[PDB]
Amino acid sequence: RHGELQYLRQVEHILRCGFKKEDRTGTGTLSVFGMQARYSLRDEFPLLTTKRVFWKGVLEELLWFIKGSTNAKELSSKGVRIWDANGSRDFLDSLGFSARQEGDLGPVYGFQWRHFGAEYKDMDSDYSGQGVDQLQKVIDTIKTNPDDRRIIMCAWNPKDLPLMALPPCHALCQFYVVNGELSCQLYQRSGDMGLGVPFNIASYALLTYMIAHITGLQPGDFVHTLGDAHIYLNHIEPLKIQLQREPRPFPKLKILRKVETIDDFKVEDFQIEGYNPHPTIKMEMAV
Amino acid sequence: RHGELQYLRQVEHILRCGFKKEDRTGTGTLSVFGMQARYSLRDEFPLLTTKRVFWKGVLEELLWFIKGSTNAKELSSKGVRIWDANGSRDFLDSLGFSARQEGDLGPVYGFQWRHFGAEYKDMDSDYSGQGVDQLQKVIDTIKTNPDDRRIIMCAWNPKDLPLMALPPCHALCQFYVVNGELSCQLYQRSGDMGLGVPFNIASYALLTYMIAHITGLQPGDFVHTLGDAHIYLNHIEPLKIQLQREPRPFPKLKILRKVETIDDFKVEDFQIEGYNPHPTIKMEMAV
Ligand SMILES: *C1=[C@](F)([C]N2[C]([C][N]C3=[C][C]=C(C(=O)[N][C]([C][C]C([O])=O)C([O])=O)[C]=[C]3)[C][N]C3=C2C(=O)[N]C([N])=N3)C(=O)[N]C(=O)N1[C]1[C][C]([O])[C]([C]OP([O])([O])=O)O1
Ligand SMILES: CN1c2c(nc(N)[nH]c2=O)NC[C@@H]1CNc1ccc(C(=O)N[C@@H](CCC(=O)O)C(=O)O)cc1
Ligand SMILES: *c1c(F)c(=O)[nH]c(=O)n1[C@H]1C[C@H](O)[C@@H](COP(=O)(O)O)O1
Repeated sequence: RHGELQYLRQVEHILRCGFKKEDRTGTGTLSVFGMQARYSLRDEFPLLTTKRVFWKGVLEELLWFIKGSTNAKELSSKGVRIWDANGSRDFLDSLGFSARQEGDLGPVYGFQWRHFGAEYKDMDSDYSGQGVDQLQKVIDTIKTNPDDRRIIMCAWNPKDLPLMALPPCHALCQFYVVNGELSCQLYQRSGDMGLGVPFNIASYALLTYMIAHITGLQPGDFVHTLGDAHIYLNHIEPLKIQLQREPRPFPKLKILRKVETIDDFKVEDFQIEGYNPHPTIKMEMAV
Repeated sequence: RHGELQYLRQVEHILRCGFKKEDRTGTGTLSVFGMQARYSLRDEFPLLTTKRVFWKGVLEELLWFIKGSTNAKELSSKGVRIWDANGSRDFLDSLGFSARQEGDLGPVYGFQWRHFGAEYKDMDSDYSGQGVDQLQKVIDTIKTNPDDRRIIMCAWNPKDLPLMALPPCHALCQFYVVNGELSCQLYQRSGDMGLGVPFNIASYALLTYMIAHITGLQPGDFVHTLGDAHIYLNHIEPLKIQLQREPRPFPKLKILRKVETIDDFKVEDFQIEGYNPHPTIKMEMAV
């Protein structure tokens, strides 16, 4: 059956069997703890079709992670504004970060992926050669010892949490190789089913395609594991509309040239083919 | 119906559909990537019944983690020898720890859980007040903000990996509160289905009982998530024997006095009630 049906069944399960659970943002949710889905990456790319997903946002956000950036405004220069609210003067002030520049998210994904364990200063600092380049380590291990059971990139850093504008929603991922295929599992501690989760699915599928490309492997599965999987109260009616829509076959992702290192990928290297979504569904972000 | 059927079905699935995957130990495995099970902790305790599980081992190992120990000899002194092989002279030497005293596992679970980010020296150093006490922070957060979606204890420490005799198998866990119940999800990167996994299920169920007790909550679910779930080749025959056995109702776990802090729990504080396992099944550990 269509892989998108897993996402839709998760949404329906939360609507039907989820518990009312208040949250940080003051919005309110319906919530379930503990879910898992498996999205095949084999000649298909799991960009949801039951609404038009902002693929440019997914793509730019991942390249921004990869380059090690923790500056929301670097992403905003690309017309991708998704991290502006959590980097705003008001939001940073609400957390007591009145001294740092607007857009400075702290030692979040980019910094942990490429410099885990280095001493964070600000978003502009030069961290070259400092900390653990987990992303490069993952790639190197896949190339040289693919049976390894420790192929992990972890953005969760207990020491640095107090400095983060938002601790990583996508906390840890693990890679796996068998039969010439590269799979990835994400541990996502917290999943906004309406906004974040469709992005997260596409983002880690894309990352897996990227790493598969540079390691000469074929993409296998993306296994999506959720902790607190929730529907914000103001997404209930939009999601009930979405749930009635028939998925279209997933698109394909093409990489348009041979790229040798993870740092060399550019937006122009990717083409989504055969993407036929239902119309955009508006959903407001909980700050 | 019976929660143990999930474990048995996972084992059966790996036997039937798992792929042959070579491994670090040289033993070989049948392997699947990405599994999830949910063990209820409500008025019962998921200590497997299709073989007799070494409960004293589970209990002493967890208390050893909680006290921050990284010395296998301190666990061995309790009659629990399960960590001895990975702290042995030959094993340490194989990894390059030629000057390290036998028993010194490096900065593994106990250290990461109570002192994340501290500078490891050796297993006999005093780390009091150094690093992040993740376990106490989990407890405090459950008490002060049970809705929090960041209640995580993570042993995975990229910076410390090179010093570890064995990187954490149980890599990260997350706690969750709803309906007066405390639930726990474990992200286990690597699961030895025959030996480790039955211990891991009981261990995290036990930790959840302990924290629920301290925080005035009822145990909810233990959600078990696996990365590389595998059966060692020399466990195939023993597990096939196990698969022929019908589970008995799970036992209960009783806590025998009011305990106020996680560090005050002692072996004598616990009673497994109504445990009726099938006979012990011997399985050899892959070093
Ligand atoms: C988290 C995370 F990180 C995410 N996120 C971020 C941001 N992002 C975003 C934003 C916005 C958006 C939008 O808007 N979008 C679009 C539509 C859709 C499509 O198409 O796709 C447009 O606009 O167009 C997007 C994205 C940060 N923050 C946040 C987020 C989300 O999602 N949500 C919110 N509310 N916020 C990830 O990654 N994921 C997820 O899921 N996340 C979440 C979870 C929760 O809810 C939150 C956090 O909180 P805590 O409390 O848990 O910490 O988030
Ligand atoms: C999770 N661990 C683990 C590992 N290595 C492997 N291959 N598998 C594992 O599960 N290294 C580190 C740690 C060691 N834990 C363990 C846990 C149990 C046993 C074991 O031998 N248990 C037997 C008998 C124990 C007894 O009764 O004395 C059992 O039947 O459970 C060994 C190592
Ligand atoms: C290790 C443990 F410590 C544990 O708690 N549970 C486990 O299941 N294991 C297993 C997993 C694997 O068989 C070995 C560790 O080997 P690597 O994955 O590090 O090669 O022990």
